[PDB]
Amino acid sequence: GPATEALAGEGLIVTAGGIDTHIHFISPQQIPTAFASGVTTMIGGGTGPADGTNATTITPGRRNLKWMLRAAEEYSMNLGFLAKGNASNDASLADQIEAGAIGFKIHEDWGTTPSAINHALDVADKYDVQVAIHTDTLNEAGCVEDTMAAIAGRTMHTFHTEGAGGGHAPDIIKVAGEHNILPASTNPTIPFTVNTEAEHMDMLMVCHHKDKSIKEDVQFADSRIRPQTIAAEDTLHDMGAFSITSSDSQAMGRVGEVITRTWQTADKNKKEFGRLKEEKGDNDNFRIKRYLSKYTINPAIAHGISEYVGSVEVGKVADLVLWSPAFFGVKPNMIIKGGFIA
Amino acid sequence: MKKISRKEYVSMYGPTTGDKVRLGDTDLIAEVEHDYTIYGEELKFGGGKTLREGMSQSNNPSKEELDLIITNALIVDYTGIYKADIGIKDGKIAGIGKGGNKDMQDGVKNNLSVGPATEALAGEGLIVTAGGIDTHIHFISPQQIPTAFASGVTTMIGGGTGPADGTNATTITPGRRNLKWMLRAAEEYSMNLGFLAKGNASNDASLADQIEAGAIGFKIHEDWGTTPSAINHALDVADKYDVQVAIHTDTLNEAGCVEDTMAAIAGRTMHTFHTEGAGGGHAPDIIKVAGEHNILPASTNPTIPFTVNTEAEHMDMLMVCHHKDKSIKEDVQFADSRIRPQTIAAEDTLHDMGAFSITSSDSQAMGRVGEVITRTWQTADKNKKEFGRLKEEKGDNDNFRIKRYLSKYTINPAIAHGISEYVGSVEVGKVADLVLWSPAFFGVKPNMIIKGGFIALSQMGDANASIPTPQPVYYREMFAHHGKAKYDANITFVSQAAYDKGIKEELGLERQVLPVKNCRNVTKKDMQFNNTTAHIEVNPETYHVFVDGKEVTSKPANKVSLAQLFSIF
Amino acid sequence: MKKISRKEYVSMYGPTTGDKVRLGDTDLIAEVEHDYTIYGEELKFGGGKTLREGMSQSNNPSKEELDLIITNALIVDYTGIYKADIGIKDGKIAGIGKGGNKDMQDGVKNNLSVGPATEALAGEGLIVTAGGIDTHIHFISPQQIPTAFASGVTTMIGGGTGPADGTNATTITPGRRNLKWMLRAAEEYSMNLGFLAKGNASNDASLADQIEAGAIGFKIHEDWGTTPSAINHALDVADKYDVQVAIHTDTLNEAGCVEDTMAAIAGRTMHTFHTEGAGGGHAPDIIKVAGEHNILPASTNPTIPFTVNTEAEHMDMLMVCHHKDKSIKEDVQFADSRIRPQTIAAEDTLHDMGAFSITSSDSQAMGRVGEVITRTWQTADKNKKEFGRLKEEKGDNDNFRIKRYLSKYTINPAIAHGISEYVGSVEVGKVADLVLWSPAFFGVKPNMIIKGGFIALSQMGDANASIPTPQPVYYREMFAHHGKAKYDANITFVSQAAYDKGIKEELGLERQVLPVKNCRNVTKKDMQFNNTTAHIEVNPETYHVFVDGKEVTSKPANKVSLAQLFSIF
Amino acid sequence: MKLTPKELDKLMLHYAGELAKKRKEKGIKLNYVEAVALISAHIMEEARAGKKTAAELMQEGRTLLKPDDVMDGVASMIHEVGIEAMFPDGTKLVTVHTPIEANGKLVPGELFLKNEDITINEGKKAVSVKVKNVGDRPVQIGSHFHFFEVNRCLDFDREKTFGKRLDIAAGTAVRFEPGEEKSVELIDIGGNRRIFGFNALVDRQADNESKKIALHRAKERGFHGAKSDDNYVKTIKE
Amino acid sequence: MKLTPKELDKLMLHYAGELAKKRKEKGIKLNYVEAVALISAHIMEEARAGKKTAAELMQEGRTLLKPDDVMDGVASMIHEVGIEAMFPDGTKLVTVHTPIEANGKLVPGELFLKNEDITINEGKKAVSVKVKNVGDRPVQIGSHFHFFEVNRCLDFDREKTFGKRLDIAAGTAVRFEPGEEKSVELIDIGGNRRIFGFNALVDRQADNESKKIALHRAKERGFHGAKSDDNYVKTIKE
Ligand code: NI
Ligand code: NI
Ligand code: NI
Ligand code: NI
Ligand code: NI
Ligand code: NI
Repeated sequence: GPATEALAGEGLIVTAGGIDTHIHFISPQQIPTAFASGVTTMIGGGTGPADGTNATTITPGRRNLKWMLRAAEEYSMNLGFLAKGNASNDASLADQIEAGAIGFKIHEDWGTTPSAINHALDVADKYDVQVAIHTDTLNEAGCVEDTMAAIAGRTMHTFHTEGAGGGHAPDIIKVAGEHNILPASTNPTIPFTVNTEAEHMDMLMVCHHKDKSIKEDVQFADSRIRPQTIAAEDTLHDMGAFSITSSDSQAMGRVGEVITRTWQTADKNKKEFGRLKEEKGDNDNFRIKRYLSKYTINPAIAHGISEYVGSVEVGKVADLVLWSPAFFGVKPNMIIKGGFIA
Repeated sequence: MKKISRKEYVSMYGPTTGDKVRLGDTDLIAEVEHDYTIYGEELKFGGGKTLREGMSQSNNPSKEELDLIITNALIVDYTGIYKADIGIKDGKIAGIGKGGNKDMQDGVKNNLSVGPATEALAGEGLIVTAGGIDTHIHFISPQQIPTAFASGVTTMIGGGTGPADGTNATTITPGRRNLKWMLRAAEEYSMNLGFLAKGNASNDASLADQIEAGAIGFKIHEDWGTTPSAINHALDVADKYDVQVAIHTDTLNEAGCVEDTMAAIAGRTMHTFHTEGAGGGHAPDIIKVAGEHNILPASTNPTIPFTVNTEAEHMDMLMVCHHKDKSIKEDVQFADSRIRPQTIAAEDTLHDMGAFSITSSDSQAMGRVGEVITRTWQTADKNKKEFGRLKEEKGDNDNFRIKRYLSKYTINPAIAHGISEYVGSVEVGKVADLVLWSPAFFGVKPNMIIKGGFIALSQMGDANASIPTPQPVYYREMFAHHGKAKYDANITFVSQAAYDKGIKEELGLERQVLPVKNCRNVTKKDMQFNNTTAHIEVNPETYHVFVDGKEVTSKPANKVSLAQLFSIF
Repeated sequence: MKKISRKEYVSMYGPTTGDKVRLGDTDLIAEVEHDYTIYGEELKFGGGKTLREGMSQSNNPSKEELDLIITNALIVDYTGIYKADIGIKDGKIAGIGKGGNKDMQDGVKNNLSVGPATEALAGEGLIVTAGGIDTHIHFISPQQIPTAFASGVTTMIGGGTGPADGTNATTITPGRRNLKWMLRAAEEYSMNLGFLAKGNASNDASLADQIEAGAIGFKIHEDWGTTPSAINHALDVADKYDVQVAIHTDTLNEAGCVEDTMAAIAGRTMHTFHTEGAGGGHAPDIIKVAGEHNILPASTNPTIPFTVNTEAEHMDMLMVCHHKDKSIKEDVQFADSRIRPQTIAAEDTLHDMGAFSITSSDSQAMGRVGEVITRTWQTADKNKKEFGRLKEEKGDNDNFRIKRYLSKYTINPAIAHGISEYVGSVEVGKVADLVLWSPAFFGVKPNMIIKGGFIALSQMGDANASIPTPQPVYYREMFAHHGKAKYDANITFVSQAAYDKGIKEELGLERQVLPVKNCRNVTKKDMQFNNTTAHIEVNPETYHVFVDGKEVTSKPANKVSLAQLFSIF
Repeated sequence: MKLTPKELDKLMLHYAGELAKKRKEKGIKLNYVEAVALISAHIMEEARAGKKTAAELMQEGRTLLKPDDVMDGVASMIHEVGIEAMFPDGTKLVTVHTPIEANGKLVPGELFLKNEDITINEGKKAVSVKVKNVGDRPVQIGSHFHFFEVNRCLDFDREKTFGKRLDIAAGTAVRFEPGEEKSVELIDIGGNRRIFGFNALVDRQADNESKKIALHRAKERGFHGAKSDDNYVKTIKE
Repeated sequence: MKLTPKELDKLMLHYAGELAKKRKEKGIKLNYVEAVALISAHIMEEARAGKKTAAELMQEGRTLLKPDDVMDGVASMIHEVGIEAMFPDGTKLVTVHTPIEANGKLVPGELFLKNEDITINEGKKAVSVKVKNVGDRPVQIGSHFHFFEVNRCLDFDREKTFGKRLDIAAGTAVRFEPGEEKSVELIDIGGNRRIFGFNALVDRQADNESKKIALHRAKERGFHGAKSDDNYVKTIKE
């Protein structure tokens, strides 16, 4: 009617906004970056360029939750925050949720122990909120077998399940095959390029304070940056084994290339494994949906916001991004936030 | 209780007692005076470090639990130079000491307890100081703020209404309406603010109304007519409202000489801007005022430090300004009766002597709002290189002298304007305006600026990168700079009167609003490490400066530290 | 800068650094550790003295101006024993240092500024300590309050509903209704109050409701059935509500032995009353508990100190009570299995060792609510006379030991019940509950009791006389004891829960109401100068006490100080 | 040409490098900013060309400037220069460690420590314990971790390490390669000795009694070395 | 490389200068923007080199462009080019006065006044007064300052200048070097002749009676020339 505006879409492809669920709120400049890349929703944790944040995606305590929620008013991007699950104190655990958090995040640097893990999960069950986790690399508390026993079969969002981004050395990647797990891969090791192995060793060394002359230091580096489990990843995605593609911004992740890399990987796997068995007809439709879901409807469900966003469906918030077929997966035409051009 | 070497220890927790740090590329060497930690229990955040569940981080915190801990930071403050953890809660510095988890570590006050609600900030290897406070700002352009900010300054006090001539000439926001505009404009920025009103009026009613309107004080300035009448009237009303008064002396000596101006002040408190003279003021003996008891001497950025180029530079600014000509003698006279190279060089030394107390900028009007801190340290560097260490110095360091200069742009400006209780030094109970300095870049380029207990600005790299370190690495706005967060993190200062009249609700001000207090009972003796009084004369003929009989002067310099080494421009 | 002798100086301002005072008629000698004043500028009030207009008293005070200054007082506190002025503002101790008029005197923080609004209280020659805190009170009769008060105690924590058997036997105010009665009754008195609820219940719901109702904690008592069930349940709910729990051990060992009770406590925090045994508890090795980490050992008034009469006396109380007979053997057995003269004498020494931490009373039920302080010092006197000075003692004084005992009835009971932040020691920021002691009468009869920053009780003479000194001179209620003033000066403590539920408005409580906090993260290691832990055994046969292998015991006494010398009865 | 904000970031960096070089050209001792930008701008182009691999540029960047090209102090300053560029295989993080050398005196913020050794954990008498990693995966324990509850793989006398932690500098750790066997030092935990969390083996006051409970628990949980169940007498709460 | 916002400002200016030059290279009449940027970019580098002093660059900047290099109008436009750069002694303000010359017609916004003289202070008949500065410091009085109350140093017939001001163009002033002696013109103050402020010598209606009070006041305050106290008869308010 006379009240409706017109937007030409012929020749263009429309998809839902992307949803990055492994964000480190290190710097607010990330937002307009992730945005320009087709992402309309960022879920993570932090308080800015503070070491705790650089290491983990956590916004600790209700006060720091306040700061961030009030800060969020300023940006153009749906937001959600995760709280410090690294606590065996039930009271402190629920208060952060009552304070505004959409879930918890257990992280190594804060001590991902079977205690913390167990406690967090219980409170998470009460408040019907999600829990993300970064496995105990050093295996100090136990091995991936133990961490699972800790999870006791409850739901979990596993970040960078592969291992490079962190986690039980060296068999953490196995978790991504269990029923109760929500496997997610971290941006960096995707896709597997001739440079990814060299690159990482550097990040892991520039970080953690590792030396070339110290053997214990070279050991940890090799017990974490397995080129084997890295390459095994690209294929796991193709198999439907992995489900979500994150970024891990400003901390071994590139918040501006989640979408771009999700498609690069899909391209590789086709070039190396060919079309898919499930594929029907002379196209890649099925495989296409496989990857799309990885950064739209799957992250949306994993964090209880699937009803409002996460896919181009009637009744949902209108977070749509128009893609010009040639630039698809890299540079989008325009980002419409909440039904209006942003 | 196995032991470890000092070299090692320091690469994990930073310098400890008795160790020394060189400040930037200067010759100023600081020494850690004390350490509150407990060797073996120090706090560390990381992969397998100490700050984790059940360990350093308590599972049974105290009901005072911190929101943020800056671990192993070296605190440089007029109160001392030492090692200790800084605890932050509710926008305020909640504690300075050990801190960690009492459940697993000895000696940890509950105001320093670390729980699941506290965030971690690594400070080992870094130096923490309070935010700087520039009190001679011309609100000429809002772009100054992010500049002063990037330089370690969290508080700007001054006057104006933007690029208007009145403002370019004076630091004044005239009348309650223009006070309104500015207070409401301030909501937008990341920097505590305070405004000065037009003291150039012999109308008591107009004088108090500007305070009732929100001003933290008055400013008497030449261009508006700094007369003994205006001066006298302003001061009286200033006494009633316990608010501060700044002044720019009558250069042209039209109403009288510096002797008269003083008689006008009648011994009451006063903040003298650019007391030296170049920035303006009684020709040519205004600099003498900075030796009286009731005076709060402050120097203006430009003529500091005294470099081989400062004399030439100024003559230009003074000429490009005022409309002076080379062919007109009266014009060359005024220029020479104001830009005395003698009183300029005498300055650098006066600071070193504790004679001068505050270092301003005088932004966009013979001042560089981005180099107050940098220049305060350059000067300190020179004076050491020319006069050596200090007599008061104790031990093989420059600690004392260090505090001398720090105070010049932190605790001293804070007191001079009644906001010492909330800000102006790294002390428990005060607003948490802290800036982390990386020893090499000290005094020039800081690591990050925390406003009101939360990170507001920090060096940031490629927002797309896998870490915050890769280039480009410039100063990026942090979270306390956006949304409604800015409001919680910033403060606009006002007088008790306005505060009491509800000036906050009055103007829909969403910012934390505090009032200034204790401005009328302070003297030169309230200026930390800069309380030196003295009967100083000034030769009318040679423009030479004499103090307590003798004469003081500094030698210009061909090179200064904290300069070309750190900036591409 | 003329100088004066020490004898003189001390008769004007009181003892200064290095000087020593004898405490009452005891052998305990205290030494002034430091002095914040500035010889020549000390404060004095009087006819032609220093505290007058324009002089010590400012005509330009700071906007923090004090409401009251206690001049030249000797502060005896676990934080130290020193000389200094005490500043009081808004019911709180606002400052501890020089103070006076910055306008005419060097070094005077603005939190100590004296203006026309500040009152003067002379303290030279007197000793100032915090109010005492009795945490084992039986609210048997309201007449106890003015008694405990007259003795230097400003805070009573306990339970009950008046002269009812349940109360006479236990310190418990059961159920929210009876909690209401008592909170509303408390409005009437001059003494901070806190109540404990019936922990003798294995019903979680009933357990928390009493806290939600206003209780600062629970009390498990024998007469109500101190079982491992009740004990376990109570503790859990206590952990949730961050409130404290006191306990009276199962003497009859019916449920189990002290080993079991501990297993019940499961390592959680606990305030053990009369840990010795005479006041009640596991027969006969309950006293061993006072050596564990998670325990907050407290001794009950009666068996302190150990006098040649204490053994005979007790047997009588225990017999007059419980309904015991001399002809019945089971009756003589219980008497001997509870009133062990061995564990009694072992007590006095345990206190001296830092093993025990708190000194209670146990009023109207095997305790004397008016002699807690007096007896705490008597004991200290004995132990010195029998064991001599202390190893930790530094210098030719008893300072350390002094603080050891003081802490026993001030800062230690305060912490044990989460009210350490507001009261419990002479420190800045805390409620001003101070009691002035005249060195001779120290520990027995105090000069005046200031409640909440205002004088509530003091020695007073003939109300008709021309001065306050003439006889009769007994303790008369002062102004902070009457009208609506009492309300501003007193505090009734409650739990966070109740406080948050609006328990104050709930019950029409006109008293300042604060909540207790940090009760679940404290251990024996939080007890000032009484943090000694140890594995102590107790012979089942000889009832002999052994610690860390060796054995401890004290010798009874035929005479004690602070007794017949000061009272007509 | 839909330029991302990231792209603009780099385009600016590049001309900061270009300036940097143009200045060196004219023969002028570069500074901190100039040296870094230069090294950054360089690597950026090389990745564009698609020739040099990530691994190679890490080094080649160390040859862009010689000690006499920069100002004194610059060396001691540029510890390293991280930078991201788009290779034919996508963006990768190149870290050029210590690009130039310290051919001079001046060293900004340099430290003047005082040869002597800090004595850690004063008066906490350590104890040695035989430890072996019977598992097939690595296991590294932190400095303040209740030792008694580490990976159930590390075999040793649990009983002896109750309420203790690795007597080492705060924040560090000890590594145990599968198969490896070593003896570690471990002092007692300070503070209130309130052990909560970890493996949930204690969660209360650490005393001799809690110990009984801890061992019993570890026992049933399979923690190697966790003594044995010589008939446990369960308390009213555990 | 913690780049300040100031640094970015300059880095942008520089490439505005670089463009400016590159264009002149190709031989193209620069314009207002181009000329200025160019001059600015130049001075900037020179300060970087640490050779030329501030004072020298002030001039050298006047030789960066010749009248035939720019477009007509540019000269009459660039009155001057202020710029700040970091010298080895820190940043300093370099003002390059009139960098190029007017080798042409066109002059933007040029003025076409009309030879004739504006007659100031119409009908306010002036009066001359002997004035001498007996003090050892300079003294300059403004055009609208109640003359009667200037520095107590200037000696002259105060009585004669009551309610008057220097009959000169609004905004200007008259200077008096220590020792100097001159005769100044001064008309009467207009408006309501309500004198408030200054030295507080009047603060009321300027009339013959207020005058009495003014002189009496100045007298006691030591203002040279302030007639004398031939026995004053104090009013009910003054
Ligand atoms: Ni991670
Ligand atoms: Ni991450
Ligand atoms: Ni000025
Ligand atoms: Ni100014
Ligand atoms: Ni009892
Ligand atoms: Ni009792």
